[PDB]
Amino acid sequence: GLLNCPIYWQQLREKCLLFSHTVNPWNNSLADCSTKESSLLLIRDKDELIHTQNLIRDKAILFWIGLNFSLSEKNWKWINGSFLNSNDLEIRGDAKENSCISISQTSVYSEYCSTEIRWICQKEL
Amino acid sequence: GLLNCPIYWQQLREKCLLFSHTVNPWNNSLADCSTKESSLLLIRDKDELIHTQNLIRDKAILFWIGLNFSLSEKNWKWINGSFLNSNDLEIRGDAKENSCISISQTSVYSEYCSTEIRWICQKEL
Ligand SMILES: *[C@@H]1O[C@H](CO)[C@@H](O[C@@H]2O[C@H](CO)[C@@H](O[C@@H]3O[C@H](CO[C@H]4O[C@H](CO[C@H]5O[C@H](CO)[C@@H](O)[C@H](O)[C@@H]5O)[C@@H](O)[C@H](O[C@H]5O[C@H](CO)[C@@H](O)[C@H](O)[C@@H]5O)[C@@H]4O)[C@@H](O)[C@H](O[C@H]4O[C@H](CO)[C@@H](O)[C@H](O)[C@@H]4O)[C@@H]3O)[C@H](O)[C@H]2NC(C)=O)[C@H](O)[C@H]1NC(C)=O
Ligand SMILES: *[C@@H]1O[C@H](CO)[C@@H](O[C@@H]2O[C@H](CO)[C@@H](O[C@@H]3O[C@H](CO[C@H]4O[C@H](CO)[C@@H](O)[C@H](O)[C@@H]4O)[C@@H](O)[C@H](O[C@H]4O[C@H](CO)[C@@H](O)[C@H](O)[C@@H]4O)[C@@H]3O)[C@H](O)[C@H]2NC(C)=O)[C@H](O)[C@H]1NC(C)=O
Ligand SMILES: *[C@@H]1O[C@H](CO)[C@@H](O)[C@H](O)[C@H]1NC(C)=O
Ligand SMILES: *[C@@H]1O[C@H](CO)[C@@H](O)[C@H](O)[C@H]1NC(C)=O
Repeated sequence: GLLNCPIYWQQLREKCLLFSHTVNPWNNSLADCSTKESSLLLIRDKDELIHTQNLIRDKAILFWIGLNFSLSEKNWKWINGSFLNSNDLEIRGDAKENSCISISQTSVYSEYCSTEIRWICQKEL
Repeated sequence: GLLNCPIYWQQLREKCLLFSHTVNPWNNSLADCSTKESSLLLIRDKDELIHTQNLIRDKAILFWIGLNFSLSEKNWKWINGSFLNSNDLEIRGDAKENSCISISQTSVYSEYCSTEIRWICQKEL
C-alpha cells in the first residue's frame, strides 16, 4: 500500500524485518517465519549486521537468525542453502552439533538450538 | 501482475503452490519454503487434499507437507502451531518419533523425516 512493508514490520534497505515478541527454539522460529511467508534473517556482511543491530534498543536480548551448524558438512549453513562465506559475522562460541546463530545489538553468538529466544523474520523488497 | 501467482507457481483456489523438482529431507524442505517466503503446504480438509492431489501427474511421487510428529504431545502438528484436527487426511503408517507427513496423488503417508522426497510450498492469496 503506502509504504513497502506489512504493518508491524520494519523496513531496512531492501528488506522488511519482524522482530518477535515471544521466544522459541530455533526450529520453531523457522516454522514461524515460514508460516508468515518469510525467511529467518539472512545477513550479507558487516554493514548489514550493524544496520540491523542499530534497530535494537535493548542490548541484552538475543534473536535467532537463519544460520545453523550442519554437522555432516562441518560448517555454518544459511537456510537458503549457502555455506557461511566469511568471518564478517565474527561468531562468538562453539561451532558444533546442534548449534544455531543468534544476534544481539552488540554481538553474534553460537547458541544451542534448543535455547528459547526471540527471532527475526525477513521479506525481500 | 497479470495472474495471481509468481511464475512457476500453480494457483489452486486461494493459494499459490510450488511443487519442487529436487528432493530433500523434511527440515531442508521447510528451510526451502522459508527461503522462498512461503509455508510448507497446509491442508484444511479432504476437499483441499483432493484438489491438490489432482495437480499431481506421476502416481509414484511423494511430497512433504507442513505436518510432522511432535513427540511431546504424540500428535501430528502443523507448522503454523496448530495440531491436526480431523481424520480427513487418513494418514497411512505409524505416528511415531521423527515422522513427517507426505502426500501422493492417491494417499497421505507418515515417512521418516530424513527421507529425501519432493515438497510443496504455498503462498496465500
Ligand atoms: C544466502 O544468504 C546469504 C546471506 O545473505 C548470502 O551470503 C552472502 O552472499 C553474497 C553473494 O554471494 C556474498 O557476497 C559476495 O562476496 C564476495 C566476497 O567478497 C569479499 O571478498 C572480495 C574479494 O576480496 C579479495 O580480493 C580482492 C581483489 O579482488 C582484494 O581487494 C581483497 O583484499 C581480497 O584479497 C572483496 O572484493 C569484497 O569486498 C567488497 O565488499 C565488502 C563487503 O563486506 C566491502 O568491504 C566492499 O564493498 C568491498 O568492495 C569482500 O571482502 C564478493 O566477491 C561478491 O561480489 C560479487 O558479487 C556481487 C553480487 O553477488 C557483486 O556486487 C560484485 O560485483 C561481485 O561480482 C559478493 O559481494 C556475501 O559475503 C555472503 N555473506 C555471508 C555472510 O555468507 C548467500 O549468497 C545466500 N544464498 C543464496 C543462494 O541466495
Ligand atoms: C494451521 O493449518 C491447518 C491446515 O490448514 C488449519 O487446520 C484446520 O483448522 C480448521 C479451523 O480450525 C479445522 O476446521 C475444524 O474442523 C473440525 C473437525 O471437523 C471434521 O471432523 C468432524 C467429525 O465429526 C466433521 O463433522 C467435520 O465435517 C470435519 O470432517 C470442525 O469440527 C470445526 O467445526 C467448526 O464449525 C462447526 C460447525 O459450523 C462448529 O463446531 C465450530 O463453529 C467450528 O468452528 C472446524 O471446521 C480443520 O479441521 C483443520 N484441518 C486440519 C486437517 O487440521 C489450522 O486452522 C491452521 N492454524 C492456524 C493458527 O492458522
Ligand atoms: C537438516 O538436518 C540435517 C541432518 O540432521 C542437517 O545436515 C541439515 O543441515 C539440516 N538443515 C537445516 C536447514 O537445519
Ligand atoms: C521443534 O523441535 C521440538 C523438539 O524436538 C519439537 O517439539 C517441535 O514440534 C519442533 N518443531 C517443528 C516445527 O518441527
